[PDB]
Amino acid sequence: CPLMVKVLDAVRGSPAINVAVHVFRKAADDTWEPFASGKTSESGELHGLTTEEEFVEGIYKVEIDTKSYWKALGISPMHEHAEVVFTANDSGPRRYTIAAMLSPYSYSTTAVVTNP
Amino acid sequence: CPLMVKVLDAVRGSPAINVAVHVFRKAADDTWEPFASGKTSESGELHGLTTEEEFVEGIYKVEIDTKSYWKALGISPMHEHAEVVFTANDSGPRRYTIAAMLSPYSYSTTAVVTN
Amino acid sequence: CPLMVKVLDAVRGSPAINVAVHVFRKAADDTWEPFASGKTSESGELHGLTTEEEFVEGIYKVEIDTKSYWKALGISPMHEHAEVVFTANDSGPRRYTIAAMLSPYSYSTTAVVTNP
Amino acid sequence: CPLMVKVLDAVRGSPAINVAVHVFRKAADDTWEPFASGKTSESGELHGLTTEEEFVEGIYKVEIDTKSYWKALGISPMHEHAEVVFTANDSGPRRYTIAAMLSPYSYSTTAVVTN
Ligand SMILES: [Zn+2]
Ligand SMILES: [Zn+2]
Ligand SMILES: [Zn+2]
Ligand SMILES: [Zn+2]
Ligand SMILES: [Zn+2]
Ligand SMILES: [Zn+2]
Ligand SMILES: [Zn+2]
Ligand SMILES: [Zn+2]
Ligand SMILES: [Zn+2]
Ligand SMILES: [Zn+2]
Ligand SMILES: [Zn+2]
Ligand SMILES: [Zn+2]
Ligand SMILES: [Zn+2]
Ligand SMILES: [Zn+2]
Ligand SMILES: [Zn+2]
Repeated sequence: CPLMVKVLDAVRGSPAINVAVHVFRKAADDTWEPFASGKTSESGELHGLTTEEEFVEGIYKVEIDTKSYWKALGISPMHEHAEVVFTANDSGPRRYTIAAMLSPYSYSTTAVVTNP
Repeated sequence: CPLMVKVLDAVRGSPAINVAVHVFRKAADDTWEPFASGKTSESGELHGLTTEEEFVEGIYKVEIDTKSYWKALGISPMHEHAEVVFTANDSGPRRYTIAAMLSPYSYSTTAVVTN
Repeated sequence: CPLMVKVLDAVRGSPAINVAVHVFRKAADDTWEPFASGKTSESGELHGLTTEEEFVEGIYKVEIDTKSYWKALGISPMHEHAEVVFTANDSGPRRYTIAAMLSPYSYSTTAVVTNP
Repeated sequence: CPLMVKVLDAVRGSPAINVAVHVFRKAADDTWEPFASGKTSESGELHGLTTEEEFVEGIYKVEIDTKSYWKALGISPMHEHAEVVFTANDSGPRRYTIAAMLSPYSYSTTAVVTN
């Protein structure tokens, strides 16, 4: 996959499963244009989002739905999404894994970028 | 402070000092409206961004400029900013510290919400 | 303080308050010698652990008690402590703030080292 | 694998490849007894460390060698190792992935426990 997203639940020590992910690309008018979406698998991963030929150099935003994810805990999170913005392919095509460790009021987002 | 931003440099083990921070609020048309701005202090902290008159419930973005912060390392980072979006005051007036521990290809963040 | 420890609760979005912290220094027999301890304040901070005189060059471990912190939560954490080992003052005195953002199955430990 | 270790480099945005990992288990006299070891693969993963016959409930330390890892950075890190301690299996036989996301003066780690 040129772009894969992987989500892990730091509170329970598990992959975050069946979580909705939206990816946007910044367009010329500076709006975020929908680019791809899906739900994470059993392993927390969302594969098959895009193709090389769609994944052009640009600025992309990944939004992971968190509003309801934390409900059985009893906690409403800092925001309805966990978000990270990254710049892609600005030095030639690369593959990206965006890995997110999530808690209600903290997370990390790491971009693992490899030369295909 | 209703909103304070603290930025640490995870590569060097130091506050991120004199880094430009921009705060925006999501507007009615779904664009980011400029809300506040400043540079971090010697301690990595940015105080005095807003007041309760102005900081109503809504969706805010903290954007920290990182494009050249890394330059001396020799690393171009994953993006020219580090961001965090949070929803405020969804249940009354609450002081927020947004803490960001930054590296070029990973960053953590915390929202600490009190009072 | 030459050494300060600050603990944030990533699940609730708060300082972690009244949490016990232990600090050890690695002795010559390669056991961990007790060095200082305390409980964090309302800001999640623990000040006054040591003095410059006592805080000699060495390898230190900070252990933050987590076992029951996460009980009201309904979660057993990955370990009874969150722990961070660091090497101190090996290029002259420095002051250290050890900052931990904690969730039951993830945490981040950052050493902020400043030279007076 | 009953236990897998994955190591990412947050400074460069890459798996941490060919890094040495030791795993210890706390012994009866409170010292760390060597338990397993290996080097991460090109994906930053270390498989095959143990089996259920050997991986009983207890306290384990995963130690990743970092002293010279960011020497090319020009950075001496916060300690020559990055270390995570976890209590294993404490409720029956689980599979554990220990994921470490490293910078010289910070890291983010995580135990993913599945059944
Ligand atoms: Zn894939
Ligand atoms: Zn959604
Ligand atoms: Zn959002
Ligand atoms: Zn303030
Ligand atoms: Zn700017
Ligand atoms: Zn007003
Ligand atoms: Zn940006
Ligand atoms: Zn102090
Ligand atoms: Zn002295
Ligand atoms: Zn204790
Ligand atoms: Zn322990
Ligand atoms: Zn395996
Ligand atoms: Zn070794
Ligand atoms: Zn056996
Ligand atoms: Zn060590």
